[PDB]
Amino acid sequence: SMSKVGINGFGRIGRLVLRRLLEVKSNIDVVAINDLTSPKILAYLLKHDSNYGPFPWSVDFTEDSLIVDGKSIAVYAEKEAKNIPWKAKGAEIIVECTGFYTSAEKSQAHLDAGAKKVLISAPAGEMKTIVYNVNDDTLDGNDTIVSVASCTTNCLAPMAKALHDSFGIEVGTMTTIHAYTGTQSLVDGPRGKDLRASRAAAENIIPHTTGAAKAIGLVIPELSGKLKGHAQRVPVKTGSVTELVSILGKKVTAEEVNNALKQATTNNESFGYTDEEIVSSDIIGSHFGSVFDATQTEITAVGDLQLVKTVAWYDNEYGFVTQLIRTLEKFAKL
Amino acid sequence: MSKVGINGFGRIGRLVLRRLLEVKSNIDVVAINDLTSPKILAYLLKHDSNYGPFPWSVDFTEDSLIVDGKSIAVYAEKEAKNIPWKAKGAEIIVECTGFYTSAEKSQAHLDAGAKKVLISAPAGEMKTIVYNVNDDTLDGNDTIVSVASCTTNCLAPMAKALHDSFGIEVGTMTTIHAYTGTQSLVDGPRGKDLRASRAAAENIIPHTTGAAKAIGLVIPELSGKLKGHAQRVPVKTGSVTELVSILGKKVTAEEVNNALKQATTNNESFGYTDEEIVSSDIIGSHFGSVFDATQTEITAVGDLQLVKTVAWYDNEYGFVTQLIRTLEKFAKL
Amino acid sequence: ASMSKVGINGFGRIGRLVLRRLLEVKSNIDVVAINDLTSPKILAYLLKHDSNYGPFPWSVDFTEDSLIVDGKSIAVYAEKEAKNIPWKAKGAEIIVECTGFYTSAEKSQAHLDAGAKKVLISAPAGEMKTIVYNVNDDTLDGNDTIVSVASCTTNCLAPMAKALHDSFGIEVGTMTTIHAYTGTQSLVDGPRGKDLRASRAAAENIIPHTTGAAKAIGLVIPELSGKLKGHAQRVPVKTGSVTELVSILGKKVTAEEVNNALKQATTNNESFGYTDEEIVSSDIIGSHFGSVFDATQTEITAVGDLQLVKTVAWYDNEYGFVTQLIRTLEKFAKL
Amino acid sequence: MSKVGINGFGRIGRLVLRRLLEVKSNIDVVAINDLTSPKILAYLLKHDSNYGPFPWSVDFTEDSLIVDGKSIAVYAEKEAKNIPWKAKGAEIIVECTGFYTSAEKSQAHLDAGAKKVLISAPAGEMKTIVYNVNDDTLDGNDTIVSVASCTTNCLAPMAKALHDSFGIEVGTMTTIHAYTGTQSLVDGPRGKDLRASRAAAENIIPHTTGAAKAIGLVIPELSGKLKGHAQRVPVKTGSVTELVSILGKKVTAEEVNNALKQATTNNESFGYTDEEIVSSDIIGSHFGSVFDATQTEITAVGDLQLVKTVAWYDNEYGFVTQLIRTLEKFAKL
Ligand SMILES: NC(=O)c1ccc[n+]([C@@H]2O[C@H](COP(=O)([O-])OP(=O)(O)OC[C@H]3O[C@@H](n4cnc5c(N)ncnc54)[C@H](O)[C@@H]3O)[C@@H](O)[C@H]2O)c1
Ligand SMILES: NC(=O)c1ccc[n+]([C@@H]2O[C@H](COP(=O)([O-])OP(=O)(O)OC[C@H]3O[C@@H](n4cnc5c(N)ncnc54)[C@H](O)[C@@H]3O)[C@@H](O)[C@H]2O)c1
Ligand SMILES: NC(=O)c1ccc[n+]([C@@H]2O[C@H](COP(=O)([O-])OP(=O)(O)OC[C@H]3O[C@@H](n4cnc5c(N)ncnc54)[C@H](O)[C@@H]3O)[C@@H](O)[C@H]2O)c1
Ligand SMILES: NC(=O)c1ccc[n+]([C@@H]2O[C@H](COP(=O)([O-])OP(=O)(O)OC[C@H]3O[C@@H](n4cnc5c(N)ncnc54)[C@H](O)[C@@H]3O)[C@@H](O)[C@H]2O)c1
Repeated sequence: SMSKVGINGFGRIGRLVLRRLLEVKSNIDVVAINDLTSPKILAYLLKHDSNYGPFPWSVDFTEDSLIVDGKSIAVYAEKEAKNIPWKAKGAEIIVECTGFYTSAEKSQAHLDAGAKKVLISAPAGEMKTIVYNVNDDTLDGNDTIVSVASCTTNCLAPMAKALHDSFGIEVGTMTTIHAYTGTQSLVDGPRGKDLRASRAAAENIIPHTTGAAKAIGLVIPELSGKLKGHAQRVPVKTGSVTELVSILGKKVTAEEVNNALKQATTNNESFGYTDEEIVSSDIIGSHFGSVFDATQTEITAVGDLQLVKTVAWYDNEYGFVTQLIRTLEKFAKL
Repeated sequence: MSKVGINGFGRIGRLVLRRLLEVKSNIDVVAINDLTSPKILAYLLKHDSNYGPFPWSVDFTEDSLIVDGKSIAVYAEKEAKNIPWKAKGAEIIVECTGFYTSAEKSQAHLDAGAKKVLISAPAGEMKTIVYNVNDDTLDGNDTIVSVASCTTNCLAPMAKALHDSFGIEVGTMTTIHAYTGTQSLVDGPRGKDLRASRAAAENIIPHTTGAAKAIGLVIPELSGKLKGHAQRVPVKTGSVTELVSILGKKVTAEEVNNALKQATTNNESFGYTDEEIVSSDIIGSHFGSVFDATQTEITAVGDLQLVKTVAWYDNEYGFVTQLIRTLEKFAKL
Repeated sequence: ASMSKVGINGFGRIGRLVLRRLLEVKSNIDVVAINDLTSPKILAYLLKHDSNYGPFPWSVDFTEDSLIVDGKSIAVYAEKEAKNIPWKAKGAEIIVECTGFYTSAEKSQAHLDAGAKKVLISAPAGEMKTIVYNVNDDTLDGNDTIVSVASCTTNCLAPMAKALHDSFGIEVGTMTTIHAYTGTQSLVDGPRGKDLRASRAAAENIIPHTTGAAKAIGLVIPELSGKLKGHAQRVPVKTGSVTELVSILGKKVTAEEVNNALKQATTNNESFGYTDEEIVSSDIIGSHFGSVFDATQTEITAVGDLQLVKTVAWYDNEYGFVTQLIRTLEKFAKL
Repeated sequence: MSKVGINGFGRIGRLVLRRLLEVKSNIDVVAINDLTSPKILAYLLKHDSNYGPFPWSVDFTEDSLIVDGKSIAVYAEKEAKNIPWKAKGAEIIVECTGFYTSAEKSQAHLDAGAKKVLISAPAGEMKTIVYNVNDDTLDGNDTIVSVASCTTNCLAPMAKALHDSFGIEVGTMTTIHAYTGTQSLVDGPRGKDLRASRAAAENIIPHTTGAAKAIGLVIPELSGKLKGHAQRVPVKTGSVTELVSILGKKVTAEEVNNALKQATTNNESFGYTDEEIVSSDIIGSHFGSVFDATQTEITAVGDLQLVKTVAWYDNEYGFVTQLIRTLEKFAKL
């Protein structure tokens, strides 16, 4: 049940994709990587990680490859995906991690370069969009290009699904307090057209737009147009948290909300539970897409009116990557 | 009244003096009580990690600070009752230690010779003032009053404007808030509070606040209608409060923003921006709260509507401007 | 039939990491008691959740008077004064003194009054027997009762200094360590005893800081006694630090010759590592060495006969130092 | 020459304009070249994460900024040779991009119709000026010159003082330096430089710098006598330079301190402190360097002696004060 994989964009997500596949001893063989740099620099960045520490396997490079745990992985440096020589090592499924091919029409260039399927590590417009253990049963053997949405969608979606299923969500808004990422800036300076993105990320609370709630109907069709939200980007290197304020279809207590969620996390490798008073560094390295936090649940009620606040943590790097890999393994088998 | 003692010469305490002198007030700080030496209080007054060098000359002797040429006595009584407020003639005590946060406790200050107490924190069930929301509840008989928390001074003007314009029926707040001294630098015990034990500059840390819970003291019609909490994050000062409300009227973002723009007009306490600011831009603000029209969001499904409004606050210096606005008035009664 | 029962006094950053490392290495040493100033509940929470190293790798539960760690019960006491700790209840023999409040022989001998047999102090503690493992642990003997492992900084500096002095001679030197902030500092600007600089917000400043690592190096390397001075610059990283030594040596060297001597001193040495990779401080986090010499930073400045040599070593001032503490403890326990 | 253009409207570029306005310079900034829209440049000028709100008005058009009411043309030419400096008559270009740090490269601004270039960084073997150390060497016929680095502006006045008083025979420097835009926010490729590829706000990152090696361009008698390097650390601005020297005379610390105190007297570029300051206290400094008497250390064994001296610098605003001093003189020759 092998399938050969190529990684396009060996960055925070792309490097963690290899990390995780070796960690779970996946049957997937990673045979090629495409980025914009030398094998040398990619070896350095794979070996040493500011968030997750030394790579658990050996790493070397040659003039045109990485040698990871004694296995050779070709390195290419093609700016445009249609020029990547994917057939040279039979890379059949591309894990598209650059941020620059987030649509069907743009990821087509990997199929034109000779791959069979593309799994995109970000929202990619109206395409099949999977949160593993929420809607992965919609994957079938005709799918060629799919998205796993954002970290934030993988955090939000299981909480939202559980609340919808148990109580119905009539309307809600989300705020995620999110670690800073590579889309931001180190010192104040231009960052494309987003003004807030131009600002020094480790020195500010920065409001930030995200489509996690807005496009939740790709993942949970029943909640199409029922959710909005945004992010506040904050100075932590990884580890994030998602609050959702909802009007539910039934009146509830906090205990009742927590039981329902506990039930949804039972035998669920994607969605965990805590009643410990954890903080974001405690989620770093999580193997869940989302961890519901029963300690932060809140019911505000006056007469026939009730607001329900529910909160879940996520490691927007490694946690999300575990979800991406669950999805890759199923997408490779169909 | 024109003479002030400060108890607790901390982040708040020191900025009080700074603000008074900034506005050339005719209130004079004549005495300070804390736990340390005038050497160390001078060092900290002069050198501030958040606001840079003090704008006036500072010096010290063994029992005093010398600030812009004027002498301020320094005491170090553990217990407020021992403070000789009488010596230098201190009429009003700005209480900033965090340790006398009630009517009974701040009484010690009157016992030690001062007429009135303004507490820099929530302080139970007393007159609790957000200037430019409910400062006209203050009368000449009042002796001991609160200015609530930073978060209170952020939330109350926003809630006031929305409630007057539209009605708030119910809401929940989250403030994404700068770490403060009640937290820990490294992981280790901080009384009984598990989350306050964790390294503050390396974590997003959920935290209890009763700014929403106790909003009734400031806006009596909203009693029991709001709840909320904080997420404490690694910025040294500058914070932001989000309120999700159910309003008594359907609204657009543009309507919400114009009602707020209007409430902020010629309003010393409560400002407005439609610029794409971030937390560092609020550092040194002269408002208690700055409504950010860029973050307004209306989520509507039929007859159901969630309204998210967002306002920034310098939880240090912004809040202090309010404390000093209230102090200026309280000293005239 | 060697000493096998430990008590930890001060279950803090160092104290909790002592237990962690003992379990990691499958030590035959059993931690039977902990003394701190708090409830089992809070110590359990802190042990389970660590901002720097992540989730405890073993099970953690607690009762009203104990912790249960990997299924093994550990008594918890809360005695502010060491002389009242009831060490004899579970038979604690060696105390790992990690509070910071008992940094002398006079102070720490209170644990002996309290029923323990020996004390190992996780910090410099005046002129008592002071051990950097794999530098001068051969000086430790059966009669040693109270001993120090000096600081994180001493455990970083000493093996570099030892190699250099052995190979070339150190005539004189000055150290600066760029060091993670620690609990002795302040979160926000406010009083912190009488040290002015320690009053300043640690995660928002570069803060000069006095350390005796160099001053007191003679305790560990007798021939360098009074030959070194130094200080620290505390900076906003949570853990991971680096020590620079600038020396006048007794011989003209090249950078290559200094690197090869250092390489050789780090061979078959579990305490002292070597690197020639372009690493940064987060890469030293969780290191099992007390010191890692970095050949990339070596620098020889020479004008005629005047020569200055700068050598640089990383250290994880929490975990890496803890590994050294544990190496010394294991030895201590069997003398 | 009164008319200036800025290439690279970055941290240095923007603070150049801010400082010129602050000292009410007679220099007229007429044009700015960068890579982006006047809208984005306006936003960045208005709101500064390190120094707060811009003290003057800022607006924009599709091709200009309006700053304090004055129009500044905005161009977006990634090759300096195509920047149309002749349009508004920009004569002196303040070259702040990092991409033209050599005579051969900056020559392009002259080809593009300017008369002089002042580079905000080391630029090899050309006239390199640390103001109040070697500005006397600036010559009427110089058309391309350097102000070296931040670090060079810190080190040079301290080295000069020590060398003139005691003779510096050999020495080595380490600067513990705030992170800059040459580093990375998250771990990722940053050219060929491996350490620049690492998350700057989460690491101590050793970094090469020529400030010591190139010192001869500023203090010729010290050519080849110094070496050094930096450690980049998680502060947003404000840095400190340590120098360890063998001097030509035995000294005490008071002696070194006194000598340095004397060098700083009446010196707009080179300050002195004997207060226990930390890095945030240097932010917004108007000196190129502030010598710190509190950190001086003399280590002596027999006849050998090592002297450690230490100076703070605001690598952004402090350095820029030097750039401006140099610019004002350069404009008048
Ligand atoms: N928190 C997170 O970081 C996170 C979470 C979920 C999803 N994502 C998404 O995953 C994707 C990558 O995020 P990241 O944080 O890893 O970003 P990143 O900047 O760390 O990595 C991107 C990598 O792609 C390379 N690259 C850029 N353009 C390229 C091109 N044309 N061809 C080949 N390589 C190219 C870069 O050199 C870099 O190595 C983005 O879509 C992002 O939205 C990120
Ligand atoms: N920092 C904020 O964001 C903020 C905002 C609004 C309100 N407040 C409130 O203002 C008060 C002070 O907060 P802070 O951040 O200034 O705290 P802080 O810890 O900075 O300062 C407290 C000062 O009081 C001193 N102190 C402690 N116990 C004392 C006693 N018994 N007698 C005299 N001095 C004593 C300390 O030495 C210190 O200088 C608190 O009640 C807090 O809730 C803080
Ligand atoms: N980088 C480091 O953190 C480092 C490295 C080397 C050595 N050290 C040394 O190790 C010791 C501990 O450092 P730490 O960083 O773990 O400090 P910490 O403040 O994290 O831990 C101190 C612990 O001891 C407790 N404590 C304080 N006084 C007490 C008493 N009288 N009785 C019982 N418990 C008490 C505290 O509650 C806390 O749990 C200090 O001597 C320090 O110098 C620290
Ligand atoms: N601490 C410091 O930041 C510091 C101190 C002293 C000297 N310097 C030096 O000054 C120079 C600028 O540093 P900075 O920190 O301002 O950098 P920065 O990256 O903040 O600014 C660079 C600016 O130049 C622009 N730019 C890039 N390439 C360009 C091009 N080809 N044409 C036009 N504009 C371009 C960018 O968009 C940006 O606005 C560098 O040479 C640096 O070494 C920096």
